[PDB]
Amino acid sequence: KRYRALEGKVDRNKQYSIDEAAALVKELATAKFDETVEVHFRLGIDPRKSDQNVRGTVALPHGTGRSVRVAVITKGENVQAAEAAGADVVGSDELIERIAGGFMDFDAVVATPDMMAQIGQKLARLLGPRGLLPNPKSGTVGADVAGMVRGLKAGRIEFRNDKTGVVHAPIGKASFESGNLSANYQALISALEGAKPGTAKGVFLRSAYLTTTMGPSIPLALGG
RNA sequence: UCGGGUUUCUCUGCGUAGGAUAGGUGGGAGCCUGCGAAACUGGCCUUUUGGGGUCGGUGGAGGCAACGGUGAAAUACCAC
Repeated sequence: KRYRALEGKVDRNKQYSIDEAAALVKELATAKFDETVEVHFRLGIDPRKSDQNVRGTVALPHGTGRSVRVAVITKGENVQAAEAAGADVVGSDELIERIAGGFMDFDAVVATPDMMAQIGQKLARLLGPRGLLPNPKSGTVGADVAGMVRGLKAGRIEFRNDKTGVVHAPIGKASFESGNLSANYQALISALEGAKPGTAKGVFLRSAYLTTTMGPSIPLALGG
């Protein structure tokens, strides 16, 4: 079991907001190693339509407890600008062979301006149906693979949505403070309640709950 | 007896590849001795291709997820 001294401090009948929960959230965690805590939401608009699936990014403020993933595919004076910085598996068009021979655990498979045709003529029968490619309106097109890859650097990207009514983007790590468990939670209601395409319902924010490596749940209030 | 809601206790969920229904994000590798995992024979909830729970004879007690296998995402340990 080992449920006590962590569920006892918890009542699913009260509320712990933005400046009271983030200081009683690293608590609700006393398990083994490091212990991050989730932050739940509910896009329960009309979840069985293809015009209520969130297909947009999030950009965490500070630095998480990770690094950066951007599988660049460049050539020339674009090789010493993505290898001498902090990207991932950077080189030339050899990356086609590194993203077609069985290794697609990468993220933004970047490219060069004149060399989108390399990701478009060979890996359009492969990478085509991934939607993980550099578009001229998405995030990383042109010669902005240094400062808008700093949107894949200065922000753990990711983008997903489901079919029941549960949506919960995480904060990052509890390796911070209580003004940084709610300053990374100031990038969750600052990057997930911009999801109203064309049809909606009444009242989006219904409540809020929690999650760790041993729970439980003190309902996060919503307001000022 | 019919109406529905709430709340607790309970489970289905193979259009695709995956040995074997993966149901989601984080702590994604450890503790678990404090709340429904193997598949022989006249089974129901899913409907006589295989798959959790089986009434009874039959009676090796420690383990797995995984690297691999593999999809925009994987099959277990705590949970919304």
